[PDB]
Amino acid sequence: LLKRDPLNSMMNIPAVLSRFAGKGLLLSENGYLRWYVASMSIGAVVVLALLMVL
Amino acid sequence: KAFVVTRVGDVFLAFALFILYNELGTLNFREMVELAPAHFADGNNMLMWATLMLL
Amino acid sequence: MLLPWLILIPFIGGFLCWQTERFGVKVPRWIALITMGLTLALSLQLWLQGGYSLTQSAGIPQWQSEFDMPWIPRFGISIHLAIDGLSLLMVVLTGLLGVLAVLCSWKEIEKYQGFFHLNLMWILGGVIGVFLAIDMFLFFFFWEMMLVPMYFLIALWGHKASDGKTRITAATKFFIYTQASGLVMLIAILALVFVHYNATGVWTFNYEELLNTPMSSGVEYLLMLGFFIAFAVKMPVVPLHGWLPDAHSQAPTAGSVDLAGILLKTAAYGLLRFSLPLFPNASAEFAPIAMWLGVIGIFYGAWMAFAQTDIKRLIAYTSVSHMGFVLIAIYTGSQLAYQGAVIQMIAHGLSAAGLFILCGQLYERIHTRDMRMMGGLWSKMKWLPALSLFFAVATLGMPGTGNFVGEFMILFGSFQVVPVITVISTFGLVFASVYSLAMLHRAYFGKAKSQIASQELPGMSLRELFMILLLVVLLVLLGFYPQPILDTSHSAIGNIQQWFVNSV
Amino acid sequence: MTITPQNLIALLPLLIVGLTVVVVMLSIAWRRNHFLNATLSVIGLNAALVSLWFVGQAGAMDVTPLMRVDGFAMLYTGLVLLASLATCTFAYPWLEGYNDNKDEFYLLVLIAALGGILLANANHLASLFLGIELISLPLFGLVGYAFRQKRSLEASIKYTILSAAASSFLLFGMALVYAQSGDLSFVALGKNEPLLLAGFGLMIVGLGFKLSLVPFHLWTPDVYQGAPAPVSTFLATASKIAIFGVVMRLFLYAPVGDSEAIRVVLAIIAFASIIFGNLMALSQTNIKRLLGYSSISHLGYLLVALIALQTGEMSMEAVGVYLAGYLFSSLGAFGVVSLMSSPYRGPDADSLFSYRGLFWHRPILAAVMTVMMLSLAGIPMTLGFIGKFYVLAVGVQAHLWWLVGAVVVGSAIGLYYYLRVAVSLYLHAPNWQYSAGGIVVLISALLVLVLGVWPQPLISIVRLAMP
Repeated sequence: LLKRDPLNSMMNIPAVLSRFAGKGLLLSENGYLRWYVASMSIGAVVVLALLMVL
Repeated sequence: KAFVVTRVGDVFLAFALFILYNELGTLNFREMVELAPAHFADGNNMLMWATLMLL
Repeated sequence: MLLPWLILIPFIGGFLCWQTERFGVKVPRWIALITMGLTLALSLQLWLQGGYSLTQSAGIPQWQSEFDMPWIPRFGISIHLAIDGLSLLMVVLTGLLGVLAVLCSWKEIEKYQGFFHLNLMWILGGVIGVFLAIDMFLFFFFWEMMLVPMYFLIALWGHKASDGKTRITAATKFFIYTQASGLVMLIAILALVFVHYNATGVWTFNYEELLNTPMSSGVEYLLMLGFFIAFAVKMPVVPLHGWLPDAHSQAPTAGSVDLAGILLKTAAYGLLRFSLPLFPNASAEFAPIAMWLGVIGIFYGAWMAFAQTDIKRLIAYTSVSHMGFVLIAIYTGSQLAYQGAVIQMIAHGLSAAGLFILCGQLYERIHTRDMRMMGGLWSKMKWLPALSLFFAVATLGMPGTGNFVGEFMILFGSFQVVPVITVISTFGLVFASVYSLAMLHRAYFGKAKSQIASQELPGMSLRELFMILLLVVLLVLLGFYPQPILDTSHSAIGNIQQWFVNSV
Repeated sequence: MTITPQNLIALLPLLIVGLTVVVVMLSIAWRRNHFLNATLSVIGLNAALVSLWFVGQAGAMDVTPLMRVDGFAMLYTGLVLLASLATCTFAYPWLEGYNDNKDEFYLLVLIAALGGILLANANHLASLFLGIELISLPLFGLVGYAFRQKRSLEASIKYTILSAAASSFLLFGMALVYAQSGDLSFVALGKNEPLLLAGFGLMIVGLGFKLSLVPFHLWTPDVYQGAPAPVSTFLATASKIAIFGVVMRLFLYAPVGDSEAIRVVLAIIAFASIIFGNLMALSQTNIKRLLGYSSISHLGYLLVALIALQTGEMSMEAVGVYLAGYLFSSLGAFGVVSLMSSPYRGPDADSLFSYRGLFWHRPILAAVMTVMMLSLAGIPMTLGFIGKFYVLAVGVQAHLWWLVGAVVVGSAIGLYYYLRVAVSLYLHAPNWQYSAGGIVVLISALLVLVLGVWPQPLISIVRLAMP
């Protein structure tokens, strides 16, 4: 059961989660400029919402 | 197998060695001989652990 | 006085080797040997000239030599180099290991060799600077800059840019696993200084006034975990040690001498010097977690050592078993236990350095790394396996070696303070025997027909045998006669223990 | 107030550079020569650096209600001038191979220097607008310089529509604040009703496009791949260095920035900027997109200091030194990229897979990229580490635990791609102003090394400048 080292692998999951979450964020980028402006509107929406809950 | 088994006995032997230094301080055999009854006026229960594990 | 010079010779030598690289190519080997000779001369001069047998109860501030210099005056960051007794043992050890590193790299000419040696002196000088460090920022800066040049060693010299396994797994895990925890202890340093700045009203980064800063309970505990995380990824502790076998199995064995014999020292040095005295009640609360992690480390490293099939990862997994004794030693209230840790620690370096030199020596003899592939080389080699038998014998608690007195005074002090976790701990000696014999029987005992390449074997040169003979005789004198260095470290160990006792 | 000689000595940076545009434009119409125009433009920018001493003879004072001249603005004008000096020295070797009209380049960079040195001096909301747009029009047009490629025009058009869009958001926000307050002067503003805060959020949108913040960062890859490398030196360093000064001064002076309603929103943007930069930055195999990805994370570290500007006075010098270190690191790295394109070469072929070797091709230039690339990360012996260290101290000082943790884990994530480029310059291999371009990046390498090991003299300059 110790032919492969368990705790080295189970504390590598920060790197696994970071790399996979980084790949998802790269896939979130598109290149189509309409969604860039939609990102600007949706940042304005959340900033005003986050300011009105304060 | 002899090497593994003799070191199990040596762990058992060193256990009594820790206990003798904790209880009677000096490990010299003769000084131990006439120091053992001086230190053992009150408690004796733990000496069987020392001696059984020495055995 | 001597301390600025004694941390700067490694950096001066790297500049001069790279300067004379244009002049010649056989120069930096001979330049490097002399420069490390000067390092040991100043280190041994401090051993002999200084009052190594000083007063056992001269307070927590006590130093044979001390340097102060303003570096960044806005926070009081100063070059506060100051040498204690046990710190001087560390300096002399790394000077000797530096001589071995530059001797194993002899007759190793490449496309560039001055670059290798300026990096070699840079990393060894970084370890010296950690060992002489009382200011917290200077300690942290040196702790993190000895960590950058080994990455270039594993990258450009793990193998010369042919296979991608020498960077993207081995060297990268080595770098990240240390630096994330280094930043953790930096913010731990800053939280401690800020609570001291609220208490008194001065921006100071010095150890003496941060030593007794008033902190409420439940606050210094988090900072003690913050210090211990950076001190648990450098010496191999149970949750975070995956970098060690990869680092030792890929770097050249001279880089492995640096990576094992002396980088493992500085974390327990910091546990003795910077973590224990600053946080007495937090460490008293954290003690049993440390004992549980210590016993788990000894048993875990031996099992993983028994189960492994190669040699560099084999000795790399002995190291994690060895350091568990040291961690249990530090987290107890006994003077004898700490003095056992020091002799065990010096012997740990001396018993890992010879094995790594010889494992690299065997590989370049046979051009085969896997242990189970060979076997029965005793009829072929004339001096390698006999000397290797004693080093494998010195790994476990065999008397006449320094490791026995080291591990075993820890056990005396450990049973003095707490019975049940010590009686579990002693069984690692039986497990130390089984992986020691596994190494010996799989490598050297058997028939030479186990491998085809075990039928044409080279000879062994004089200087490697000279530097192996010196280590075996040096390690035997430490096992038989360990009194001189224990008399050296008594007062430093004593005041740390008295402060840990009296401050609780 | 009227014009006094104190005002003219204070205005001397905006004046020397403007006189340079006129002389450069007359020289273009006279001869249309590359050598004379490069010499005339660099002399004017060097004359602006000399005249920084003369405004240092003048104290902290106003010129008009639009501008306030302090010693803070002295340092920011200097950062912008060295970036303009840096971009013209990197453009001559790239433009020698350009086919025609090789002389409009320095005219646009000079206009952008006017815009940069106008956002250093700010006291009214209108000067904020005269500065943003003065620098954008050269950056509208210089990423489209050499439009003969199929991607420079692509990059110019994407940046053009988006930058006009941000300016329209900034202007609409700028008025919705002035509806409540009687004046648009930064100081006079705020004298927490929702319309003022709502107007403030619109200015954050219009400012966070150019500062490359998290929901506005989409332009920073594409134009950095499309633009010429001489333009990328200016677009990475000078624009955001100049822009960060005015957005810091607005929150320092305005009492509305003291309130926690804006503070929480900017902190979340800073949190997400670090994360959404340093995770998508790993997979890139292009050096220009790689530097553009790192720019988002560097402006995020600047924001985690800026949120704690209002708690402790150490944030002023912290922002200043990280900007100085960030200037030197990016100029050295982008200069090596541009110095590999010693002719025009049409489309330059630069990639992380194209940078195998490069030590046995050109060893000195590989050393500069490695030193700067380790300086971007947080490795010590480099000025980036001291800048990283102050932003950690500022976050510790203000008890922003999530934000300082984000910097550390962002540093932990972002170490990976910097190190690959540092080692990829060591794998197996697959004119006079060029020597001058090499001298500029080599000079920067010496500076970042000596100010990482020995960082006190740069702090003395910064505390000299801060009021």
